[PDB]
Amino acid sequence: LKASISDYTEAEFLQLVTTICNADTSSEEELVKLVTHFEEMTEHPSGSDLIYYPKEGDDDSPSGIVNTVQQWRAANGKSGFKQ
Amino acid sequence: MESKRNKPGKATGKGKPVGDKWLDDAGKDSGAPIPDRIADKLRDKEFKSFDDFRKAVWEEVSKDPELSKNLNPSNKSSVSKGYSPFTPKNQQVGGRKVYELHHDKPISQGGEVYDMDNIRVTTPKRHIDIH
Ligand code: NI
Repeated sequence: LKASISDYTEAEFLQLVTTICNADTSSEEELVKLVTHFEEMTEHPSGSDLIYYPKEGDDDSPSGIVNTVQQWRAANGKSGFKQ
Repeated sequence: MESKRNKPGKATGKGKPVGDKWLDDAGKDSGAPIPDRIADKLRDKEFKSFDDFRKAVWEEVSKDPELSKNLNPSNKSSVSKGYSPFTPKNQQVGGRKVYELHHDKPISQGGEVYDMDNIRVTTPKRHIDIH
């Protein structure tokens, strides 16, 4: 499921990001915990700003978010999605 | 008694005009006021606990164009459930990543729980620095 981003396929990570974006949770706590997990998986310096306070012109749509993460990891010497 | 916050009460108070930078002020000074527009909607309603009041405030901001315009879509989805919206990373502290409702005169010192003139919106970084 979730130890590091390399345990995620790109589809499954898109699932996680879609859930966060829609706040499709049962409590604020569960949402907070998912967003925390996301940050931990991506390791991106912006943390939860990738989802909530995107840069000017950045696609903050779910697919948009996964691309941004995907391109940053690649460009930063980190492992990518499973497979 | 256990907590004064869990005792039912009616929201009172006027709040204050706010503009496009409202949540930006939550990160400064004593925080941002509850907007006069939210107060007009919640004033006189009875809440069973302060948590309840807090969920009402965030559902109201979700339906308010001025207040909601710019909250990005993912924050709009959160406040539409009545959750507190996320702050920018730099104002988050630890597991505290959303906007917090602070009582300007502490409840433990006699400040009113649901008096919206005693209530401020703050980021976790400012709530702890305002302490
Ligand atoms: Ni406080």
